[PDB]
Amino acid sequence: QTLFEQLNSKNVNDHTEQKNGLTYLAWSYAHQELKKIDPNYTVKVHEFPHPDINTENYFVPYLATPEGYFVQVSVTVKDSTETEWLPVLDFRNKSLAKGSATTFDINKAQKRCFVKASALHGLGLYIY
Amino acid sequence: QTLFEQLNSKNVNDHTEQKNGLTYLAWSYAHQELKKIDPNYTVKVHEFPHPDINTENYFVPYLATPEGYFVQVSVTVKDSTETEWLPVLDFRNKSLAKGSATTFDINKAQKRCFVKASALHGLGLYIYNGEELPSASDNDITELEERINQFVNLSQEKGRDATIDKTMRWLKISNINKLSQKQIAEAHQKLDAGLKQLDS
Amino acid sequence: QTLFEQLNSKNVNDHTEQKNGLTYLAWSYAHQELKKIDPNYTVKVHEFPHPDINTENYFVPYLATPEGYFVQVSVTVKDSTETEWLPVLDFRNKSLAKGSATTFDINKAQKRCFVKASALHGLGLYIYNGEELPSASDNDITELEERINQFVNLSQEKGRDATIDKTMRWLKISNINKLSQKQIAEAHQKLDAGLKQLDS
Amino acid sequence: QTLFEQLNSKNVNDHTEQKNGLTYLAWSYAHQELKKIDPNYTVKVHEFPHPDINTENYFVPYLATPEGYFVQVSVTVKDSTETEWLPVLDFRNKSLAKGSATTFDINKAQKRCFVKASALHGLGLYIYNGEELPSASDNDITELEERINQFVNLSQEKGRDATIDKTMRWLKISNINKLSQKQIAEAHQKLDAGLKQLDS
Repeated sequence: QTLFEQLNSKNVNDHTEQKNGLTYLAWSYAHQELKKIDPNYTVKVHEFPHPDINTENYFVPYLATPEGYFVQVSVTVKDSTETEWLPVLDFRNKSLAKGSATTFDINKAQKRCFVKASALHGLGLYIY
Repeated sequence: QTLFEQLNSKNVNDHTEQKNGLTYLAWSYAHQELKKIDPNYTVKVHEFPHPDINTENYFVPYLATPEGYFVQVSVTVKDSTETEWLPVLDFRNKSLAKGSATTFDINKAQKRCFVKASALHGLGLYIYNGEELPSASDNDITELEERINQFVNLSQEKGRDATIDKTMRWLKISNINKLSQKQIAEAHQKLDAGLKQLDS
Repeated sequence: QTLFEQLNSKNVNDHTEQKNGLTYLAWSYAHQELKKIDPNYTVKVHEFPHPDINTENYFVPYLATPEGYFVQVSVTVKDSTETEWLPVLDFRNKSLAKGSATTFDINKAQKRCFVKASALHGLGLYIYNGEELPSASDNDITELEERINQFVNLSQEKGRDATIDKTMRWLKISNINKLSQKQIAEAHQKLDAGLKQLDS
Repeated sequence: QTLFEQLNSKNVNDHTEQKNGLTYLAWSYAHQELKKIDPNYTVKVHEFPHPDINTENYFVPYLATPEGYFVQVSVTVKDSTETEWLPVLDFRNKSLAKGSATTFDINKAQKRCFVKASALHGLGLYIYNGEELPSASDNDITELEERINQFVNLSQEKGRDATIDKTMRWLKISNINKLSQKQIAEAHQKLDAGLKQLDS
C-alpha cells in the first residue's frame, strides 16, 4: 500500500492520556512505531537566535517573542520529511507571555510538537 | 532482527529508582548495555555560548535563558545517532529561573538527558511510559479554578455581585497556581460549603 | 573478549574510600590499571577562558559560570576515547556559587572526573553504579523535613497551628540543610516519638 | 617487561618526608631515577598569560584566577609524555585566594607537580595513596577532632559534660587545624590516656 494509509490505519487510543479533556498519545509509543517502520529516522528540533540575549553564536532551541513562545520540530520518517509549529501553553492550556515561561514548559511543548509532527504521517492523525 | 527491537525487548525495571513517584534507570546500567552492543560509541554534550558572559571563545555546556535552562546530549550508538533536550529542574521537579541554578543541578540534568538518549534507543523506551504528559495533579489545582468560577457564576446567577479575585480572597490564596494539596482540599471545603446552600 | 567486558569484570572494592556515605576509587589505582592495559594512553583536561578575566590567550582549566563551575576530562584508552563533565562541589557535596570556589576544590574535582571518565570504560562502572541517582544522604535531610512537616500537620490537625520555623527552632538548627548525622538522630527521636502519640 | 611495571615495582619509601601527615618523595630522587631510565628526558612548566597584567607577550609560569592558582607540569619520559594540574596551597595544605600567594608558594607547587607527573609513570603511582582526595590528607588531624569529641562524648554520656574548647585547652592548641604531626601524636597520648582508659 503506502506509508500514510498503513500508519493511518492503527489504533493509538489505548496509549492516550485525558488531560484537560483533550486526548494525547505519549511520545514513547510514537518513537517505537516509527523506529519499527524505519530503523533510521531523524528528529530535529530547530534552534533560533534568542532575541533579548543577541549574543553571537547563541542559539536557544525555541522562539522567544513579546507576543509569546514558539517551537518547531522536523521529523524525517523514511524519505518523507515534515515540520510542525506548537505554541507554548500553561498546564491549563493558556498562553505564556514573554518572561513567564519555564524551561519545563518548553520541553513539554517540544515533546508535544514531536507527536504532532508524527501525526502528519498517518500515525494517530485522528487524535490530532 | 534489528537494534530497536533487540534493545526494546529488555527489562530495566530492576535497575530503577522511585524518586518523586517517577521511575529512572541509572546511567551506569545504560553505559554498560550500549558498550556491550557497540564497543565504540560516542556521547557528546553540546556546548552553547553563555549569554550574560558573552566572552569570545567562552562556551558553557548548557543553555542559559531568562526563561530558564536547557541541556542537550547526542548519543551515537553504532551507525545510529540521535539527540535529546532536558529542562533543568529542582529536586521537587520544579523549574529553575535564570540565576537560581547550581552546577550540581546542571550535571544531574546532563546525566538524566543521557539515559533519555538511551531511551530514544530501544533500551528504556517504556520506562517513562508517557508519565511526562499527565499534569501531575495540578489539573486538580485547575479544578479549584473551575469550582471558584462555578461559585462566582452561580453567585452572579443569583443576581449577586462576585469577582474571582474576591472569591480567591475567601481562600486567601496569594497565588492560585502554587497552593499545597491539603490547602486545595481545604479550599474545596470552603467552596462546597458556600456552593451547596444555593442548591438547597 | 573485549575491553569493556575485561575491564568491567574487576573488583575495585578494596581500593575505595567511604566519605559522606559515597564510594570512590583512588586515581592512583585507575592510572596503573589503564597503564597496564595500554602502556601509552592520554589524559587531557580541557581548558576554557575565564569569563570575568576575558584576557586574550588566557585559558583556565575549568568552566566559570554565575550558575557555578564545571570541569571536563577526556581519557583515551587504546583506540577508544571519551569525556566526562562534573560540577565542582564542597566537602559536603554541595554546589559552589561563582566566587566561592578555591583552586583546591577544582583540582579535587578534576581528579574525580578522571576516575569517572575511566568508569566509562569497563573499570569501575559498577563501583559507581549510578551512585549519583541515590539520595546520597539528601533523604537524611528530607526525612527530617518530612517528620517536622508531619508534626506541623498533626498539630494543625489537632486544631492548634504550628509553623515550620518554630519546629526548626526547637531543634535549634541554624540550617536544616547542614546538620550532623548524630544531630539528625537527636532531632528525629523527639519528633517521631511525639508523632505516633499525638496522632493516637 | 614494560616501563610502568619496572618503574612501579620500586621502593621510594626511604626517600620520603612526613609533613602534615602526608608522604612526599623528594624531586632530587625522581630526577635521578628517570635520568637513569632515560638519559635525555624533558620537563616543561607551562606558561599562561597572567589575567590582571594583560601585557602583550607577558606569560607567567602559573595560572592566576579569582578562585585561586593552578600550575601545570609536562614530563616526557622516553617516548611517553603526560601532564599534571595542581592547586597552589599553604604550608597547612589550605587554598590561597587571588592576591594571597607568594612566588615561594608557586615554586614549591611546581616542584610537587613534577613528582606527581613522575607518579603518572610507573614509579610510586599508588605510593601517594591519593592524598589529594581526603581534604589534603588532614584526616589524621581530623582524627584528633574525633578523639577530642569522644573525650567530650564520654562527658555528655556521664553526669557532667565538658566544652570542646576546654578539651582543646588540655592540648593547649591555638589552631587545631595547624599542629605539627609529632604534636598530634603527643595530643593523642594525652586524650587516649584519659579517654581510652575510661572506655577500657
